[PDB]
Amino acid sequence: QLSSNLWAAVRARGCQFLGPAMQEEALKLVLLALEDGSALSRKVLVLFVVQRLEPRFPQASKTSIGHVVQLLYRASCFKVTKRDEDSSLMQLKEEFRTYEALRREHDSQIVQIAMEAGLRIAPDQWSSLLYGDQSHKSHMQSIIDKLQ
RNA sequence: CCACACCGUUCUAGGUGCUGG
Repeated sequence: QLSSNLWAAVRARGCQFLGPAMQEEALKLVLLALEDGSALSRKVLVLFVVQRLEPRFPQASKTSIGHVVQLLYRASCFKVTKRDEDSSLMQLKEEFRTYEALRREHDSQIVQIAMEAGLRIAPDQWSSLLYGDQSHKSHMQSIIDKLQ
């Protein structure tokens, strides 16, 4: 029940959480594409991630991965180079080119959406929802403290 | 509402499907 309201608010903003293991791998594949400073269109980044993710996770799609990318878009993780007529190119901002930096920004964004939706979720519940364990308790509390 | 897909959102944001369930 505590999942349902959170994931509905996440999806209402064009975002998605695919699950602890799947979201982690998805974000690490974004790093594989963008850690070296490559400027990829949204289409190409999504095509890059989906290909590498669907062997481990068959349900991965252009649509569901696009929703993960949007979460990082909303969290301001990209340098966006707009172009006339054509589609924009996206690079990872230099400060989010490691997993823990990107993941902090990603997690913070989900917590912001939860706060904007009027939901109250404790750090232990957050650790379960985002990591499938209770070993990220202080990590989530730290994120909540900075948002408040 | 869900899925799929397209266009847009870094001036921050969602839209469109005369796609499917």
